[PDB]
Amino acid sequence: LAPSVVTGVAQSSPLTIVTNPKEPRQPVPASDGADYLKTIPGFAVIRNGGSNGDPVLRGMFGSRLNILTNGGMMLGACPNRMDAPTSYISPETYDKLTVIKGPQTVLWGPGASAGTILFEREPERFGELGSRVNASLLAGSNGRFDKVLDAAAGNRLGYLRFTGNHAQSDDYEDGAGNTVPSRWKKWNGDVAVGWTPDEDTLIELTAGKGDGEARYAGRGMDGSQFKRESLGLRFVKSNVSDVLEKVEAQVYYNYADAIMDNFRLRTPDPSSMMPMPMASQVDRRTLGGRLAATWRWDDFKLVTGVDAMRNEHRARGSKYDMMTDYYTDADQFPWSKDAVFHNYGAFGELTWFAAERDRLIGGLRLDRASVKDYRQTLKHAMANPTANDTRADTLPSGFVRYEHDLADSPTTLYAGLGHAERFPDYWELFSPKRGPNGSVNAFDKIKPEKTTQLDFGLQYNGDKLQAWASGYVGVVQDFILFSYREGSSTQATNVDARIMGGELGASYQLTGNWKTDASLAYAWGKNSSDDRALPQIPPLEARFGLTYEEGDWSAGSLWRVVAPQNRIARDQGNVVGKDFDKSAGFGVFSLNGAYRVTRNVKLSAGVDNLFDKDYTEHLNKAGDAGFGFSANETVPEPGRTFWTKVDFSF
Ligand SMILES: [Ag+]
Ligand SMILES: [Ag+]
Repeated sequence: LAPSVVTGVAQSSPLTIVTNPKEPRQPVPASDGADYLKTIPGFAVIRNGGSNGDPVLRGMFGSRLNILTNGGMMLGACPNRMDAPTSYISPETYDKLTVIKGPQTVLWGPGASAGTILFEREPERFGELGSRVNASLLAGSNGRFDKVLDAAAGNRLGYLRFTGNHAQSDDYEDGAGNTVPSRWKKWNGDVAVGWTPDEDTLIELTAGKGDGEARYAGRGMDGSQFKRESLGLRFVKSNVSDVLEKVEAQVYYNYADAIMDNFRLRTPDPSSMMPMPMASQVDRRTLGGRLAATWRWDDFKLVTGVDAMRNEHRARGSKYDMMTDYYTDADQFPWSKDAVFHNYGAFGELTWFAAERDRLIGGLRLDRASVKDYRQTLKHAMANPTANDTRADTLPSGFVRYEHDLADSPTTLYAGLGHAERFPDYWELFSPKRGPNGSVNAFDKIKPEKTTQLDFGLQYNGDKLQAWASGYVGVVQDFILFSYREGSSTQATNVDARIMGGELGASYQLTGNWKTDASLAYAWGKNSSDDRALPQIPPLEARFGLTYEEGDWSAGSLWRVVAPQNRIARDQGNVVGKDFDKSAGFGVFSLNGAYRVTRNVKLSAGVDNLFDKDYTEHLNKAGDAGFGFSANETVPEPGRTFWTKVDFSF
C-alpha cells in the first residue's frame, strides 16, 4: 500500500499518460487545470497570477490542445484568453486525467495538433443499495484554503452523485518579499444522475456551475466573474451484436459568462490607457455531440463515428464619460454577437493486433469547419469590412503508429507519422488588430495551419527500474503567429515552422524503502519563414526526486532544474504573450510527507521552494505598469510556501 505525494507522472502506454487527479501533488496546484499538468513532462504553464494559467505542451499553445471535460469542449470567452479552457476545471472533482501526445488520435475532435487532454469521471458501480463519500481539505501558506466533496448513492439500477469544491488564496508573494497581485477564489458544483437498466446499458444526465474571480498581475483588467455552466447527456450500450461491442452517444452544452474590470479588484492606473473605470462582459455558448461504435472481431478493432459542434460568442461593455462621473455598467447595454463557429466531422481508427507483440494502428478524420463574423462594427467606432461574412474549409487528418514489443525484456518500441490540419480558433480571427500584409483584417486571410509530425519512443517496465522516452520531429505549414508593434498592437500571420523535441524519464527502486526517479523535457522550434527561432518555447527542464517509504508513511525530496532559454524571437508570440528577454536559469527544491492514519483518512504536507528562490519562468507574462512592474519584468513565481492536506474516503 503505502502513500506518497505525486512529484511527476510517467508515460504508461506509448505516447500516453494517465493519472488520478485526486492524489496530492508536490508543487501544489492552484486548483486549476493548467497546474495539474505541470507534473507531466513536456507541459509548461504561462502564469497570469495566482491561478488560471494557460498550458503549453511541447512549445505549442492554445487551440493546438484539446481539453475535454467528460467528453465535451468548454471554451472560455476573453478575447485575451484570461479564462483558458483549463480555467474552468477543478481536477480534484474529476476521477481520471489522461493525455495523448502529438496528432496520434482522431476520436476526440479536430485539429489536435499538439495533443489531447481528457478529464473524465467513471460512472458508479453499485449493485447492492449503497453509497460512498470522499473529500479533502487543504490549508496552505498564503491564506490558501480548499474544500472538495464527492459523494454518490445508488443501487444496481441507478445512482446519484454530487461533486463540488471551494478554493481560494490571498495574494501570494515571492522570494524578494514582494506581494504579487494574485488573489483568487473558485467554486464548482455539479450533479449527475445515472440509469443502468441492466449491466449492458447506461444513460446519464449531468449538470453544474462554477464561479470564480482572480486578480491578474500581468494584465490591465482583473476577472470579477467566470460563470461556467454545463449540461450533459450520454448513452452507452455494450454487446449489441457479436462484432459490435459498444455504442457511445453524447450531447453537451457549456456556457461561459465572464466579467473583467479595472476597479473591482484594483483601482484604475491614473497614468494608464484606462484611468476610467471600465468593465466588459463576454460569454461563449458551446453545443456539441459525438456518436461512435467500436467493432471488435478476429484480430482487429475498429471504432467509427461522427461529431459536430457549434459555438457562439458575444460581448458588451461599460461606459464612463466626460462631464460627470456617471458610470453605466455593461449589464445595461445589450449583448453584441461577433462570431459563430460550426464543425462537423467523421472519424475512424483501425488497430490490428498482428501476432503477440505487434500493433499497427491507423486513423483518419474528415472535418468541415466554418465561421460567420457578426461584428457590424469595430472598437469610438469603425466599420468592419467583413460584417456577416462567412468562411469555410474541409480538413482531413490522420495518422499511423507501429508498436513493437521486444524479444527478451519488458520493452516496447513505437514510431508514428501524423498529419493534422486545423481551423483557426476565435482568437486567431478576431483578437488580432491587423491581418497579414495586404489583408483587410485577420478574419479574411489566415490560413488553417497543417502540421506533419513523426513520433517515436519506448517503454521499459521492469521490476527495480521503470523508464520511458518519447521524441518528435515535425514541420508546420501556415503556423499562426502574433507579432507586436507599439498604444500597442498585434498582427496575426501564417508562417512556416520546423519543430523537434522530446521527453524521457526513469524510476528506480533502490531498496524496498528507497525509490528515486528523474525526468527531462526538451523542446525547440524555428520560424523557417523569417529564419528566426519560434517564440515562446520553454527551455530544458529537469526534475529529480528521492523518496522513502516505510509502512504507513512517506518522505519526499524534489529538485526542479531549469536551463536558460536563449532562443527567443522578440516582439512575437501568441495572443496572450510575447518574447522579449532571454530566460535566466534556476533551481527550486521541495519536500513532502504523507501518512495514512486509517483506511479512510490519510494526511499530507509539503514545503514548496524551500530556499525561497526569487525567480520567474520564461513563458510567464509581463507585469502591469500600474501595479509596480518595471518595463517588461515578468510575473514572479511564489517563494517558500507551506501546505497540508487531508483526504477522507468512505
Ligand atoms: Ag479580459
Ligand atoms: Ag480596460
